[PDB]
Amino acid sequence: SELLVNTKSGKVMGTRVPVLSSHISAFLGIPFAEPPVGNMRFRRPEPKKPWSGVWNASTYPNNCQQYVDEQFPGFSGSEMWNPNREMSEDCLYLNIWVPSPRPKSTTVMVWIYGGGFYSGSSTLDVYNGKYLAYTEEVVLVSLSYRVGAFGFLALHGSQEAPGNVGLLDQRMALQWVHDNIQFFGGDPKTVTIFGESAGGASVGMHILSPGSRDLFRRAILQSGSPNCPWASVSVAEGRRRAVELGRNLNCNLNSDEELIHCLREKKPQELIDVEWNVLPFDSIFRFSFVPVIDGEFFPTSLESMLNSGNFKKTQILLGVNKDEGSFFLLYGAPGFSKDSESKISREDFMSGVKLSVPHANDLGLDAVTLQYTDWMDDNNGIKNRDGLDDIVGDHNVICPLMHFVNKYTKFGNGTYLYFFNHRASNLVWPEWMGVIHGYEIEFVFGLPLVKELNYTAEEEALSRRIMHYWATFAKTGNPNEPSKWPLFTTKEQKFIDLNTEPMKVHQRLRVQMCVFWNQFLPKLLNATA
Amino acid sequence: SELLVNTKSGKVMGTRVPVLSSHISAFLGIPFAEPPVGNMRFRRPEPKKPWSGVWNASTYPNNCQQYVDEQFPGFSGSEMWNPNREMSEDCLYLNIWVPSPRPKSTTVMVWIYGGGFYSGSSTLDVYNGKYLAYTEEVVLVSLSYRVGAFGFLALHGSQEAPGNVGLLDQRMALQWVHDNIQFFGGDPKTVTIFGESAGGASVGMHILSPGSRDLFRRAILQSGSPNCPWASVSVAEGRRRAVELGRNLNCNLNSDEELIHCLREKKPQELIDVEWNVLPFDSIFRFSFVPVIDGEFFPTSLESMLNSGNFKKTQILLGVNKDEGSFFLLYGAPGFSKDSESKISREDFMSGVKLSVPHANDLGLDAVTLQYTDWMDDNNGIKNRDGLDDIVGDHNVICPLMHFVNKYTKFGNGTYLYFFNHRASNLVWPEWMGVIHGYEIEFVFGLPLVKELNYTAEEEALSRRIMHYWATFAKTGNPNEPHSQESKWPLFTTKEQKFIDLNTEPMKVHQRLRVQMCVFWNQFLPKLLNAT
Ligand SMILES: *[C@@H]1O[C@H](CO)[C@@H](O)[C@H](O)[C@H]1NC(C)=O
Ligand SMILES: *[C@@H]1O[C@H](CO)[C@@H](O)[C@H](O)[C@H]1NC(C)=O
Ligand SMILES: *[C@@H]1O[C@H](CO)[C@@H](O)[C@H](O)[C@H]1NC(C)=O
Ligand SMILES: *[C@@H]1O[C@H](CO)[C@@H](O)[C@H](O)[C@H]1NC(C)=O
Ligand SMILES: [Cl-]
Ligand SMILES: [Cl-]
Repeated sequence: SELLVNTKSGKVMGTRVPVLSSHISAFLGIPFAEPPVGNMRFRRPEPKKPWSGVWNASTYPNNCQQYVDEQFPGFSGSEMWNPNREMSEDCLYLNIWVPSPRPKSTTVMVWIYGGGFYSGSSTLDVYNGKYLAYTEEVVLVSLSYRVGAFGFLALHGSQEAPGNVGLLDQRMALQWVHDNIQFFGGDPKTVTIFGESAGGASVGMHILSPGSRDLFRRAILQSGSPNCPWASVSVAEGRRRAVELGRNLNCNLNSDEELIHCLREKKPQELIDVEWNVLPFDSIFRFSFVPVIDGEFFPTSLESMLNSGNFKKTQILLGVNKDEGSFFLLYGAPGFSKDSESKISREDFMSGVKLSVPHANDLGLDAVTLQYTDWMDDNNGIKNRDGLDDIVGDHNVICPLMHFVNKYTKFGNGTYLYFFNHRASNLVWPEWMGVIHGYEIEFVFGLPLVKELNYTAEEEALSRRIMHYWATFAKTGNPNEPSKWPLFTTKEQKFIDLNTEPMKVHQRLRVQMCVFWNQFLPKLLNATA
Repeated sequence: SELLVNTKSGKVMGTRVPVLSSHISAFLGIPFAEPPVGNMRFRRPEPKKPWSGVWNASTYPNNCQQYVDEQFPGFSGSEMWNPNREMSEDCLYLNIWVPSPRPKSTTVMVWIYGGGFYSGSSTLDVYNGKYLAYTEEVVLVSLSYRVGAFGFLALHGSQEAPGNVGLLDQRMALQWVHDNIQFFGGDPKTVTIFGESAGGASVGMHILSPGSRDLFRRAILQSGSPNCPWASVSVAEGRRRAVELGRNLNCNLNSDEELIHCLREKKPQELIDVEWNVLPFDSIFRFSFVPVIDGEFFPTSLESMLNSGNFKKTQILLGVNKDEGSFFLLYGAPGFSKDSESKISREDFMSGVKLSVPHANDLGLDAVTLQYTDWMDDNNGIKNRDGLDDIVGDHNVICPLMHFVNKYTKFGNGTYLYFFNHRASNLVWPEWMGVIHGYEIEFVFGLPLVKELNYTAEEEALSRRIMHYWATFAKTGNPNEPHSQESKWPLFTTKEQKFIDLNTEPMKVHQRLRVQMCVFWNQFLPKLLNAT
């Protein structure tokens, strides 16, 4: 049968599903690992033992145990990112959408959800892969991985909680694709991994890791890069946060073994309840348990790997959204609200930059402040608001990504950069938030093609060209089918705008601010902090 | 006789001179101190001992011994600033222009020339005071003071070379005015001191120094203020440069006494030929012998006095020119030429910032560079030229002055700020230089009123309103003539921070003169360099 597939670990039965007055095959909740429960908590994933009989793959799997956002109850803007299935530690599964009829060795795209490494689910409505797999004729896979302490508690030296297991979960799903995608009509040789934010940073990390390099052909990074300030920690910081987590739960701290044993006895929700208490500063856009630079998954520091060219050489397509920081200001900075224009006073501004650049000393805060304040109108609440918004986005997403793109292009085989700046006409968030972090996703997945979602015809057109750019790039390493999307080069540094208007080519995306964040501030902090 | 005046030191005989179809009385080269020669070189000035007979005051006196610029031989643009009279150490004289018929108790304005404290002369053509004295009916006085090592060699502790003697020369000229100006029809109670650049810094220093405060009513500072990075040095730096001077002349450096004695036996030109070698680093807009914070002429640090309000509280009128730094880039930075557009390559821009900010460490240099570079277009030679121009002007003149104006206004009794940005039609310098340092002076002195000079009619009008603002301010403490139809120059207040543009176009009021850059220069950079 078309829905009955035999994989190297057993048989699986999919389901024919509707998609734009038609149908395609979908295999939901396929296990690619053994359930990480009990003694398995905090440990590297183990290949899923082969089962007999037919695995029912007609419904979405559980979502991993995670912090759940309750800020705005009932609000669709925030609720659309929360788990839409039961949460469980038994969550390592993948989903696959296959064109119907089943293609012959077609391009494979593997989605990696974001969520700051503390959240995310593969089953969200916006991650439904039926529109993209169908419209672009590609086999679309969405994997999952452990988040929060469950996937990143790091006690370097130990083998019970080595850290980065969430990345290893991802790597194993990729290994599973490499080994089984051919039975679904996919070409294990032409696999493209792509993800947004933590997903984008994850993609970048696999590009840098020797152990992941041969598990994919090309990469797409959306609003995230491996070198982001919030994307990783040192082994030492990882350890203190782990110890602090144990302290918060009255754990025995005499040894890694005792701490770990103690933590394995706690119910998932107990860990999660205190997760945020281990952060070293009052801050925004900073998450507790993230990847650690251990010398194993990552040979050396991320920077040295970028400089020496020690990473996978291939084609990459990446970009950022216009207003990456608004979401985090709304949730953690004083003066911001979802129901007002959020004019920011001078005082709140100062509090805001402190929260945005937690690691900075006073001279560093003055530099940031000076770089983003218009002293001919320092009491303009709109400028103060937009100024803060730029600080968070530049420092956390845009500039770290530009640093990555420039380093990568020295050795890469092709870079395509984009700047997504279209504010969806049906957004439920306030205007001041602008082009929000993560909202380019619905366009990549083709949600504007379903009429009941009330998108405009130009938005549906944009989505189609984005999907086509993404899929064409995945198939050939070039988003253009022989308005050309310029190749980003060390010399020209061209990039395109991604919106409803005709394609425009620009150069040096926010170069002034990125010189500040990538070269000046770091130098100032190393010489005075 | 209108030309025969008897002063507290003896009789003086002036001369009648032509001025715009009329006539005015002038007393040139009136001595106000004893000749600072021989054993008196480096010493505080001493009152001119009384003379008998009539002192012929019909010609300009000698100019003090100073470095002479020979960069462009024959070029009027630079030569107009060089000594136009023989140089001598015997140079403490003043000049006076008195309206005819002689006023009864009229306003007095005392000019203090600039020249980085290493040059200047009260006898230049641009300082001819007959036009302003005649046009605004004021008694105009131009004084002089020792410059270079002669006026600022400083060996703290010593009484032979105390330092700041050039500032003391100025004070003595002021004391002379206070005691004798009434004999020329001037009011000792209503004297206004004004000077440009080093002269501007001097004016602000007399406002700061307790011993100078009672010698004048108010002040005008043009393109210069006391807190400028080049206007003063610490006792230590002063001593180091004095010793380094002797070293350059193979002097006995065992004691200030011998060092001084050695230096006193050298010919003037000998000291001048080595003057520049004592500077700490390669730089632009830095001069060897300038005032020193001695705890005497200046009770404490300039910054502390400004914060405490420890200074003369009165009315001040001050301002700057749009392109203060071009002159100095031309003379000492690579890539600049008076015969080309002077487009600067990124390489020379970098060299330029180091020269311009000599005391800054690498981190400081990077902050300056980032602050004045448009990274979307870093090879645009024009943007680099203008960026460097702005750096020099902002660091050395504009921002130090804004710092001063804001501090002073917290305690002052009225502040008026201007931004001079008119490029003279007959300027011999290249256009890239814009509104050059010191070229607002010719407007202040009414040169545009003399037709053979070929200024435009609009420039004559600008000069007349500038002279009127200046004189009306000196007379009343307000540049504006009460209830008049003409636009009004608003008071600069700590809150609104208003100022006006001074050019041939109708007045425009603005706020926060270059706040962005001055926040960087006055607050951020100092903290960055102080860090470590
Ligand atoms: C798979 O499980 C779902 C229940 O979640 C059920 O409705 C469906 O019939 C099952 N498929 C088969 C044939 O077992
Ligand atoms: C990619 O590699 C091929 C093969 O060496 C080379 O010819 C091509 O120029 C490269 N493309 C880029 C943009 O680096
Ligand atoms: C004063 O000096 C001038 C300049 O030489 C001369 O013309 C004039 O006759 C002199 N007056 C007397 C009384 O000597
Ligand atoms: C100057 O001082 C007088 C009284 O001494 C005061 O009335 C006046 O308001 C002051 N002027 C300004 C502008 O500060
Ligand atoms: Cl549908
Ligand atoms: Cl004349």
